[PDB]
Amino acid sequence: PLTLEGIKDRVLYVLKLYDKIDPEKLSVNSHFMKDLGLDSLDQVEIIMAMEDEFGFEIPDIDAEKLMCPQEIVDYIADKKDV
Amino acid sequence: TSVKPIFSRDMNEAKRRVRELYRAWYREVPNTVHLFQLDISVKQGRDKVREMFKKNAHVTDPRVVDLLVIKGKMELEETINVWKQRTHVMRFFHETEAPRPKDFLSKFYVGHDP
Amino acid sequence: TYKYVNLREPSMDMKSVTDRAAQTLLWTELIRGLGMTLSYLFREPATINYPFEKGPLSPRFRGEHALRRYPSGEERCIACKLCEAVCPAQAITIEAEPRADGSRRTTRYDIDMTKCIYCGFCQEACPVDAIVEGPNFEFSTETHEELLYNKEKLLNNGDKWEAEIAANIQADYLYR
Amino acid sequence: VRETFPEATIIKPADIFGREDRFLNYFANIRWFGGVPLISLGKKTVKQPVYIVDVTKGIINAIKDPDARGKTFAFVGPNRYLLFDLVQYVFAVAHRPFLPYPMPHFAYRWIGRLFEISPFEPWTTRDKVERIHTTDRTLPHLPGLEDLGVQATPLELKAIEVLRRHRTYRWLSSEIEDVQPAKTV
Amino acid sequence: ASATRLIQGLRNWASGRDLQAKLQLRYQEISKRTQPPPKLPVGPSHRLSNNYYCA
Amino acid sequence: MNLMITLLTNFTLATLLVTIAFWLPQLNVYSEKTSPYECGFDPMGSARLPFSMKFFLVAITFLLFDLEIALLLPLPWASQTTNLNTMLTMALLLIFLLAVSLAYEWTQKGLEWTE
Amino acid sequence: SRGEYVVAKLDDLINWARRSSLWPMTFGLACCAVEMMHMAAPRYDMDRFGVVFRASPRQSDVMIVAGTLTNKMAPALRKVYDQMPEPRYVVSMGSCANGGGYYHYSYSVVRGCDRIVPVDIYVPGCPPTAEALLYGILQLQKKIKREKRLRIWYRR
Amino acid sequence: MFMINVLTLIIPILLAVAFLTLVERKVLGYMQFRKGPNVVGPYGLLQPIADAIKLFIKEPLRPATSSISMFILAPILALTLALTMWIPLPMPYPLINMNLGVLFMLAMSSLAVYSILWSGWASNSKYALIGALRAVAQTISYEVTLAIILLSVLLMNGSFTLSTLIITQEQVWLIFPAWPLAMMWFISTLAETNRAPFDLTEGESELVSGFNVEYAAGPFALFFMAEYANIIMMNIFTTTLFLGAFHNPYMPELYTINFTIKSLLLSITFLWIRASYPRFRYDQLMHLLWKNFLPLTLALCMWHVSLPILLSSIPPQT
Amino acid sequence: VKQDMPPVGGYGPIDYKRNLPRRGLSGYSMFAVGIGALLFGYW
Ligand SMILES: CCCCCCCCCCCCCCCCCC(=O)OC[C@H](COP(=O)([O-])OCC[N+](C)(C)C)OC(=O)CCCCCCCCCCCCCCCCC
Ligand SMILES: CCCCCCCCCCCCCCCCCC(=O)OC[C@H](COP(=O)(O)OCCN)OC(=O)CCCCCCCCCCCCCCCCC
Ligand SMILES: CCCCCCCCCCCCCCCCCC(=O)OC[C@H](COP(=O)(O)OCCN)OC(=O)CCCCCCCCCCCCCCCCC
Ligand SMILES: CCCCCCCCCCCCCCCCCC(=O)OC[C@H](COP(=O)(O)OCCN)OC(=O)CCCCCCCCCCCCCCCCC
Ligand SMILES: CCCCCCCCCCC1=C(C)C(=O)C(OC)=C(OC)C1=O
Ligand SMILES: CCCCCCCCCCC1=C(C)C(=O)C(OC)=C(OC)C1=O
Ligand code: SF4
Ligand code: SF4
Ligand code: SF4
Repeated sequence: PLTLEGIKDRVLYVLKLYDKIDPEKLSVNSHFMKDLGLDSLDQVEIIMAMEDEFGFEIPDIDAEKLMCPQEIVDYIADKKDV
Repeated sequence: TSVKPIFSRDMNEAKRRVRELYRAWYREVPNTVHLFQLDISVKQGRDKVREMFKKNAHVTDPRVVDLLVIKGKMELEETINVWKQRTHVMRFFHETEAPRPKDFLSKFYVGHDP
Repeated sequence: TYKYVNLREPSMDMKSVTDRAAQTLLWTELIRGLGMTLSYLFREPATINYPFEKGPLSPRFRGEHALRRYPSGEERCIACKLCEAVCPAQAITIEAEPRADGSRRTTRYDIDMTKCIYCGFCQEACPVDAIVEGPNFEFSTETHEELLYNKEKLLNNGDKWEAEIAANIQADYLYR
Repeated sequence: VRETFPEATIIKPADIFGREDRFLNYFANIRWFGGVPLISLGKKTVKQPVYIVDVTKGIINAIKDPDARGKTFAFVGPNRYLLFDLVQYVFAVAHRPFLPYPMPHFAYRWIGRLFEISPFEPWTTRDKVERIHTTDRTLPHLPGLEDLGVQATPLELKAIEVLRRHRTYRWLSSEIEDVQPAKTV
Repeated sequence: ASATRLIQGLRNWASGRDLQAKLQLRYQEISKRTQPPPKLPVGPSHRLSNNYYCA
Repeated sequence: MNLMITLLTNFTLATLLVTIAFWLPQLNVYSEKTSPYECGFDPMGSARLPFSMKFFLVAITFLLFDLEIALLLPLPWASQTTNLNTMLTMALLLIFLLAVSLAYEWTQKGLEWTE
Repeated sequence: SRGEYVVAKLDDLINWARRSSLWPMTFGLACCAVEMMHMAAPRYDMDRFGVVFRASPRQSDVMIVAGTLTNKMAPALRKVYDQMPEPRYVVSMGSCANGGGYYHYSYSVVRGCDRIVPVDIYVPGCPPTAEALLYGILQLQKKIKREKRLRIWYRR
Repeated sequence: MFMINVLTLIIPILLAVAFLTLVERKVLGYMQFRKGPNVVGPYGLLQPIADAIKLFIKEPLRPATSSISMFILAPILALTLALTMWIPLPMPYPLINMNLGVLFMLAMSSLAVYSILWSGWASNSKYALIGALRAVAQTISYEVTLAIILLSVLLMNGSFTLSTLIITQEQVWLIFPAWPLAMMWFISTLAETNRAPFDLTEGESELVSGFNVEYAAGPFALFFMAEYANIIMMNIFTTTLFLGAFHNPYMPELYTINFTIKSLLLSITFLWIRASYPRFRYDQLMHLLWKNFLPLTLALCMWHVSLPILLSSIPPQT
Repeated sequence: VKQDMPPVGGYGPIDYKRNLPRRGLSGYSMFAVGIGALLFGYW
């Protein structure tokens, strides 16, 4: 929560704890629907894993447009100081 | 073709409501396993919730998925409040039923149903 | 054409105030209730000594079903299925065919006593007084399938209880 | 039975567990007596316990199979466990204090004759001592549950269902996943 | 109705009402269990003339 | 000495009526017969949750009025003294102070229950 | 043998004490419970037989399923029956508790309480009279009278 | 030969409890226009033996959520304190002649509440919790007059000795100078002993069984026989307080027969009140013993302190 | 004809009102009895 690097490493840590994503393909600019091949509900439980990690209620309109871990770490950086 | 909505103007608000309902079920399942003292894992109940959501995944009518969100919130209120019992929650897990014959050959062997 | 229950104002002279204060401090209506209960203590109770004494019944009473016969040995049921057409619970199942002398009789006459609602539409729909709902009510079983009567059980109920069913129909049949 | 009915299906269960068993309930109920005594710390015997609905589906699929006539089936669970960590997993699901201790073979049969002098159903016997401390033999030549189409259920799915009864209220509502599984061999 | 007049008087005093005049246990004052056979009347359409059903 | 024997006897054949109550019949224990009773359906939450006392001010003032019968209780003995008008004045002072306390607890609606 | 005589007389003692101290539970469902109250009424009077209600299942001996068992209450019926200590018995009163009854083909009715609990005495009627219910209770007492618990323990 | 005296005390006052169950059911039946038990024995005289054998051959059912130690200790302490409140009662001679037997009765009344109370807590159930805290609400209501009434009646006795209370009432009954105290003590003992109209702990209609709703047979027997031992002891105690009989030092059986039939009449009076009244709401219980009985009890305490001084009739303490 | 019918003069008059017969003493009599019992006990 202090620097952006810890946030990005923690995002990738939660996404490799997530089991339906194969971590070998998991890059920071990897997409979930067309690259990793996920359902929408997979991305929804990814966002709820992010709320289990970071601890702030993410609305629906700005979590729909979180289609890569880079967008996730950029949105957490927008909602924080860094 | 000019019909009156229930909650959703189109499929975007409808998918928003389906998404919020799946969020609420995903948050609810560990409490449902705990205080009903169900003998299933939390992943197993979450996969049952994913199966019950993917069962209705072919609907393209906003009014029908509005009613599905409505009935899902009703079942969620029956699950948060202890109004269901262990039987009503485990009825989504068809466990006493036999695996029905799937191919043509075993359905031919057991009976007359197509 | 209407009356006001509980619209009494109490009297406020010193006599009635002292009377209610004695009722409050000395518990008069409580002693009234104790007196009425003590009055029932010294009565004869209404307890009939079952199974030696029986509750009173009428000749209209609707109990166990029975298939009746004519006074020659011939059974009365001529397979016309009005009793299962009017049965409000579909307890009666009838299957029939002409028997060996060409007579219209039943091969199956089943009454499910655990669907039966004991309303007696079958005994009032029967044109020949074959099915009746007789006087027996003490026929509790220890297993469920003993309360699924076939034709043989119903004819044995008729042969068992005929000396009473004939008399009850003789007592009531002018009202029917 | 094989010589007087040659077409009989003779079934070998290993050690059946369920709600009404005398296997996991037995392992539970030595928190009453003491500190669950075991021959040679219960680490020289191996068990592979089978679930009861697996055995029941095996019996019914042996009824429906004409190829099960004259066979000899061996119904075992999927995982083999030593007796030590089997009992440790039993006492870990029930959240009881597990403090085992070695009792020798000549003295743990005197405890066996101490409880079979009752005229009722005995709490234990020397035969049960011999059979808790008999290893489940491996017979690969006999067909099993996989040859009747019965998928064998492991202990880590049904042990909570068996052993929720032996818990006290302070840990009565803990879940199936809130325990480390036993070590297989 | 078989009670002694001591118990009868105590019971009347305790209830405050006259109880032998209005007994709740029934005796020979009730109707007979065997009755004469009735002759029930018929309705207004049990006629042989001017009885067209459409009218 | 006799009191200890009598209490030991009462406790003994009150606990020998329990040890022949648990060990004599036949048990069929399963984890639904020992479930909590909530009139047939499963209980919502625990019965160890806070059960809010409505009568709490009366519950506190019972602790201040129960001391009075540790104070008013020597009055059968205090009547046996040789300074008796002083004793009578102090006794009526104690019951009067209890009564003034009860009057004050009435008039501020302290004997009523909350909600 | 002497021991067979002793266990026979002790069977007679425990069967006497269980059939002459039946405590049913305050549990009705439908119209049959009105008639079951009439079996408690001063004419038929269950209490002369030792038959008296206890509201808790822990302190009840028989469950008279008096009325219609629907689907919404069948788990409540099963948990109430489970919370009765052994020996516990079930008397099924009326047609809906026996076999579904007048609501047999309904979407919402359990077709007989014997799909849910083991049933000892089936009392037939819609409703059975309070005298017929008391007949079923006395037949249950006769069923308890011929139990052979300690004899079968002595022989096994 | 004192242990034989303890046994001949406490075994007949278990048989009296047993046949009080039959007397309760039959007097309750004839007051309800029905009969009580008459089938099991000759006119029901063997019904309590069937009930006593039945409850100890039925499965005991210790619950899953129950804190088991207090769950077992509650009926043990119930029947222990029910038996041991009979020992200072003069019959005309008490088992243990205490100089302060009244305070023993009062303190062992105060300890008997914890049987109900720990039974309601230990059996981890919601109705049992309601039945336990309704016992709290009932005990804080009756204890705030149970000691002042019993104080004001002994200001004519001189001590807390129950055996002296026979000598106190040798001329007149002590209900004649103290009938407001008597009619208030009687209701305070109804509310003490959890009998109707003050049931309120084993509430059949509000609760299911209240505190003993989880107690199956065997442990349930030791609350029920405890409650009936409490009511027989409490009517014997009320009889000793207000209806003390003639005592001949050479013929004790005359006094024994006399207080026996008086306490039996008060037991029938308890059964006859339980057969006739609706049940209080358990706050109206508290607004009775605090707002109605307690002011008048303080007034009668002033009067019964001042009146032996007023007439030079202070009783001796010896 | 024969039919279940009321008699020719009809049935008798039927009571249907409240009869709570107002028994007991008055207030002053019961307080006089109570105070007299108090005075006898005190003497
Ligand atoms: C022990 C031997 C037997 C003793 C007698 C008892 C047996 C009869 C029992 C009958 C059944 C009772 C069952 C429980 C009933 C519970 C209800 C109940 O009783 O409520 C109490 C009721 C309550 O009344 P309430 O509830 O209607 O009060 C309404 C209160 N407000 C207005 C605030 C809402 O009465 C009392 O509290 C009175 C207590 C006893 C009074 C005794 C007074 C004696 C006279 C003193 C002197 C008077 C003159 C003044 C001085 C003159 C000087 C010269
Ligand atoms: C000096 C003598 C000794 C006095 C001290 C010893 C007292 C012994 C008794 C102990 C009493 C303790 C509790 C007393 C509480 C009194 C206050 C009270 O309750 O006031 C409220 C009451 C009206 O009640 P309310 O407010 O409507 O309550 C609603 C819920 N019921 O208000 C009322 O009902 C009005 C109360 C005042 C008027 C009473 C008049 C009685 C007169 C009797 C004759 C004279 C006696 C001598 C004393 C002087 C009295 C003025
Ligand atoms: C302080 C006083 C306290 C008093 C406590 C007791 C009060 C009640 C006293 C007893 C009252 C009568 C009891 C009657 C019992 C049954 C009698 C009877 O008829 O039993 C018959 C039964 C079956 O026999 P069967 O062969 O069927 O008979 C066919 C007949 N041609 O055969 C049997 O039942 C077998 C025989 C059993 C006998 C049991 C008798 C009762 C025992 C009660 C215990 C207490 C006894 C007293 C102890 C203290 C005094 C000494
Ligand atoms: C964990 C939960 C609890 C589980 C275990 C429960 C055990 C039973 C609990 C209930 C009994 C508690 C007893 C408490 C002490 C009572 C003392 C007593 O009875 O005193 C009254 C009486 C006064 O008479 P007095 O004026 O002394 O006359 C003789 C002089 N002429 O005194 C006499 O007559 C004197 C006779 C000798 C007295 C000896 C001293 C008292 C012995 C106390 C034993 C232990 C008490 C334990 C209390 C546990 C409370 C829960
Ligand atoms: C104590 C007197 C006998 C009571 C017996 C009650 C047994 C259970 C019957 C169920 C029932 C209850 C409780 C009941 O209160 C009631 O209301 C009148 C009913 O009818 C709708 C019932 O069916
Ligand atoms: C040796 C001691 C024997 C004690 C027997 C206890 C069991 C008897 C309970 C009978 C009973 C009584 C007296 C009773 O008071 C009652 O209330 C009406 C009942 O029904 C709810 C009863 O079942
Ligand atoms: S009595 Fe009614 S329900 Fe029964 S068989 Fe006859 S018609 Fe059918
Ligand atoms: S109505 Fe009568 S004759 Fe006709 S089928 Fe039924 S029983 Fe037979
Ligand atoms: S069997 Fe019939 S009368 Fe009886 S409760 Fe059911 S519906 Fe009512």
